Amino acid sequence: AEITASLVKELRERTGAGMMDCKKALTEANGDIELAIENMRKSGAIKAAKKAGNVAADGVIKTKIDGNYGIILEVNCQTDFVAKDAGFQAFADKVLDAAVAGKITDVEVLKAQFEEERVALVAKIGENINIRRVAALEGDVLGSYQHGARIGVLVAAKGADEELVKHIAMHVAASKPEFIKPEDVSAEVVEKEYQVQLDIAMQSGKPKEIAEKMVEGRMKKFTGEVSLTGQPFVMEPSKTVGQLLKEHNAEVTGFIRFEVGEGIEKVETDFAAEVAAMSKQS
Amino acid sequence: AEITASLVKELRERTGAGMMDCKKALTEANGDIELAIENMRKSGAIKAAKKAGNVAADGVIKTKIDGNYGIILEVNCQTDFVAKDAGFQAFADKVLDAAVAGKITDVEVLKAQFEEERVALVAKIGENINIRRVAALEGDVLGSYQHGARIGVLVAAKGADEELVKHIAMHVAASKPEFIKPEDVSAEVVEKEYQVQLDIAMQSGKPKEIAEKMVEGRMKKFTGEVSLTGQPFVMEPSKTVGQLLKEHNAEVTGFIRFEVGEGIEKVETDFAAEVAAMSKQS
Amino acid sequence: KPHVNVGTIGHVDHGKTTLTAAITTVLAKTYGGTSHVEYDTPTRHYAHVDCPGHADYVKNMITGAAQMDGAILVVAATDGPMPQTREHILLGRQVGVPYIIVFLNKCDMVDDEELLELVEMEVRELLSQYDFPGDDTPIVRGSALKALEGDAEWEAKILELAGFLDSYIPEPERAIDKPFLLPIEDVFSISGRGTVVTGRVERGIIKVGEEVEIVGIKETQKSTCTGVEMFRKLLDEGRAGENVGVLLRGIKREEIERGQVLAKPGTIKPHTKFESEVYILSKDEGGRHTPFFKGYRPQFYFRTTDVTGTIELPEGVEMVMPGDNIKMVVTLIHPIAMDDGLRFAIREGGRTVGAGVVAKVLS
Amino acid sequence: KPHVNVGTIGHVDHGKTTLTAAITTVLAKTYGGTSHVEYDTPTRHYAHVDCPGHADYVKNMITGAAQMDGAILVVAATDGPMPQTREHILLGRQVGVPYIIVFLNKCDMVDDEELLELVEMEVRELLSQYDFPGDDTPIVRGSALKALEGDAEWEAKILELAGFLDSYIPEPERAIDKPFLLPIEDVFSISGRGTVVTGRVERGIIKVGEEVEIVGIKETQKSTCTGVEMFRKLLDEGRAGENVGVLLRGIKREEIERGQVLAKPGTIKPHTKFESEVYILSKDEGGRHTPFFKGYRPQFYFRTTDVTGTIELPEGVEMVMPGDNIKMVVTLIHPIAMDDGLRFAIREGGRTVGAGVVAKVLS
Repeated sequence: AEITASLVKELRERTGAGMMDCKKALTEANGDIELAIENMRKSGAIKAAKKAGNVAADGVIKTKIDGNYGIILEVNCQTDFVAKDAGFQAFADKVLDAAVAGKITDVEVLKAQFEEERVALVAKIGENINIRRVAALEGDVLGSYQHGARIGVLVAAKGADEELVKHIAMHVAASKPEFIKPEDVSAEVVEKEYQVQLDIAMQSGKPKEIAEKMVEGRMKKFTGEVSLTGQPFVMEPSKTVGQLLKEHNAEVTGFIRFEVGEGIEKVETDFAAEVAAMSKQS
Repeated sequence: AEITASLVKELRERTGAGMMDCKKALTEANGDIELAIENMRKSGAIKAAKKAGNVAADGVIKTKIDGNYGIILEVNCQTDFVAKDAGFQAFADKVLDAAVAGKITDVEVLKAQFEEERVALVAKIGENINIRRVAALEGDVLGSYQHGARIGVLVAAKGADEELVKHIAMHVAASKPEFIKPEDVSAEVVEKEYQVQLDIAMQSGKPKEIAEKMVEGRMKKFTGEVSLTGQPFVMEPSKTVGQLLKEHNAEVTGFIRFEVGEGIEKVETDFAAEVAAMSKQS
Repeated sequence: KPHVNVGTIGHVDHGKTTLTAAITTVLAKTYGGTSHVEYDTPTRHYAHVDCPGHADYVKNMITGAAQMDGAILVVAATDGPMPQTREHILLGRQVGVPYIIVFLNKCDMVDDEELLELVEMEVRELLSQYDFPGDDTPIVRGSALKALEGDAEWEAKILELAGFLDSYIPEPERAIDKPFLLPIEDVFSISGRGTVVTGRVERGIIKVGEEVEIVGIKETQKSTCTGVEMFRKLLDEGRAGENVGVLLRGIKREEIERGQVLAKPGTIKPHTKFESEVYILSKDEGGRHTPFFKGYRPQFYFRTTDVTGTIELPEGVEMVMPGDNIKMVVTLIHPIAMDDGLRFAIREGGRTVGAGVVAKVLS
Repeated sequence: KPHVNVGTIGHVDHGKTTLTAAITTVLAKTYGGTSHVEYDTPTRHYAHVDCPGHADYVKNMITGAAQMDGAILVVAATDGPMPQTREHILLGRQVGVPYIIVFLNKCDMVDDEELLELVEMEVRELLSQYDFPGDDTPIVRGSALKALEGDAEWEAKILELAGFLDSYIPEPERAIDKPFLLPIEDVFSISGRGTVVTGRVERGIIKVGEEVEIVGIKETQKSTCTGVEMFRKLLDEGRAGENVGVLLRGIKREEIERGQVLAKPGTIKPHTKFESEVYILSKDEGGRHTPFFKGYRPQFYFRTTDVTGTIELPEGVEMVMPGDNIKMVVTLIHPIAMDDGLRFAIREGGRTVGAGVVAKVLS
């Protein structure tokens, strides 16, 4: 069947695929738009496989609380333009809902469940999209905080109202503690850190006596700085979150903080030199 | 000779020793002021020995430069009122000069040389006074910065003027770097710190591959935080001290920072409780 | 020679860097020959940047490093618009890029003009949806690779684009052409003749005899230019760029202050409230170490002085961290001469902790 | 009963604590009655702090944590003044302590009274050398150990000291006795009567019919109180400590503003330049994380409003770190009612990063 511009347009209208991709698919299907759609469906994976090589450091972090159950999710893409895109947003939200509905905390299953959709989405957008990680937090009182689509955090507490839990979530988003209380830092970590701070003092030419005495002091702070209760409340640095909690007879039982692209080495592109490399041809 | 109030005043206004210490020494010296001065020397060592057990966490940091040789020193006392005392200043300054003059970096030798004088001063000031430490910095161009009597800094540079060196000494005083350049931190400590960070990341629930890539990123700031050239210039945080130096074709060869009381307890007293502890019977 | 700032907006794989290379190579051989690129036509000089990120572009645009006069939407005809093309155009709308020219890339691979027709229809419709003259928008059907391959048939298309940059985008208005305005710095009197306000002429010309208006901080006032003097040389007029000292007529010193502005009567009005696009410096950029909240009351530095202000953060926003882009409705403690597009800095205790741009005057 | 704030200053081993233990003990045994102690005599109530350090005291005074009405210098008769005794008196001078009473401790251990004469003359000359009335200063010859031991002969000396605290240190002026002063917070217009200004009466009493001056920021104005009210009920007068709204005669709404002050005519003046004792908070106290330099221009919060100002640091001083005590000559951008002793907060973008006290008014 002759592939008219309108035929290609019709295929594209219902597939969201590229002008020429639609054209070529019809060439194979010989005008049968139905076969074309199926073929293109099979092609999506190859197109997605090609893009899988591209670094996806952008994206969004999403949080969702349903009772005493909450999920935090990271879905990546290449540019924030797509992170803003309705198609991407819809996919991310759908993954979130499923994650909460089915209590899914294992990314492998979640990835598996959305593989076909992801592939179809990537084929249209032309950017690597990837469900990176997902986690849940349970507690008496659950609160969340989104710092744009960039940072997301879940906070579980006891004897704390919504406003308190929101403030602690904001603090976690800003201060990145990795423990709840100082006493949660293993004696092992403390010892390792002691040695490190010791080697640094020593090389400084400091007398062993003075050096150790100093490090001994600096260590007493260490646990506080890496811990939620030991960190100064961002909204009022004159008190620690620990005091804030005591003033409210509250206790934090858990928290999780995700930030888009953590662990991914985003490259610092130099346009000027990139163009220069292209200017080789003449 | 008869020991009269007039005579005691003569020895006190010549020694600065306690009224009664003068009275007792004159009486036993039988009016001989010079002998009484000698008696007090003997008894003074015993008074200084008595005070020797008190914590002297206050004091001053002194710095003096002489061409390509610089000296930084710490002399302690119990209270700041004494640190601000002319006699104490006179003592610390004399110890400083001698250390520069004779290039004395061994605090034991310095202590030995000023022991008699220290005992005399302690006997008239009534506070534990101690020559705690001393070090020398050598370089092409030497600079110093005293932030009050509290913090003292010496800096060695190459191709840097008095003002730049001074500004760097101001930065060292404030930001406390421990290495000059980020590359100065040994691979042994960078690795040790990597492990500490990795342990904290792992316990945070982070999946291994993510936790490792995150720790990896934190190592770069680790070395930049502990090094002079990697830190943000205090007078202009938008640039590191390395950039400031590059734009001056200057280089830092070394630096030393002393701060009064470093590595000493900082006891803390409770006046009210102490008063109550004394309000026993009648 | 006119200076136009342009930029490329498009899909990562649609050939923006390639086209930009084709632009330099072709313009060079034909006429004589955030990081950016530069090239010239016989009429203008161009500063060309790339817009790889929305927030990224916004940040640069706020910090004074962007201000596009026209944008090139690079859409490869092999695919046509991508879903994110809406976001590419939407950014153009949000920052208010005045003109958009389209470059259909990879046209050499579209085995049918009818297909090139379809792609165009889509592009023009998307542009219209965001209020751009879709049907008046220059759309060049080119190919960056072939042009770069010296294929004179395609190089022609590159110059066609350069032609549109020259025609579609009009010559940016010159400062000398803009009405006279001078940001007042120091105000001193000579006695022998009159009061003098010092400053660099921001725009236009001030000639002796001309009347002016003192806008900002206090109720607007009018006065007459009784002499224009520059450093070590008296002249008859202060022009754009020239750091001068304007002598006025019968206006007492305590009536004119730093922060106020001299301007052609009627050309600029004072305001207290406005909506602004703001960027907060990160710690590494020399800004705040911690985030601020709703009660933040910094100073807004307009041209030559700080004016304290109250901030209205967006609904649902209660924390601004170093490195954030954010919209804020500000209420200054007193008026300051302002127009939309007016840049300002945010300072704390005298130090700059952020930068901003007046998006919409309110009061 | 009248409240008086006293403090002990003296050599570490001279018995400051012992003396204090003795004072509380004897007064209770006799009359039945920042980490301070408190004691009462038949006439007054005392709050007694110790001053172990110079910088600590200055900090605590500045942060309001402690400011003496009288100081008791404790010197043991056995030694007599120490070299650092001048450092003790010098702080007393530096922080404007009004009266210094001396208590010679361990007098029971000195044999010759002519020696006690010597010690007293040394103390008197030291005092005089720093402008304290050495000649009139009460020097009690005691023994805190013996008084504490119930030794009546020495307990009497404790009562003699308390007696000087009662007679030598003037009964502090109660706020209600001082000339009226109300820091304006909100201003309201009404029609039917006039403009109302709200605030908490700092000191004195404002009554209907009494004239008041509107001081600060703008040129002083004078008006008459037409009526006082609290919780919309028209009161008879407004006393110190009460929160009220003062109704004014012939004063327009926009003729008054927050930060201005209401006061008995001719009792307060607006000033722009002054010398101050300032304390900058440390990171752990919620203050700055980094040091500031010569060009720092924060806001000085005076009573109810901020006033930007520039600073002048002592010679040789080029950097101030969080946690530092420092004297500085401030120059406000506009006048604000003040006088020596007036405390204030230093802020950046609305947050307090330090505190200070107006030490000497310059302009």
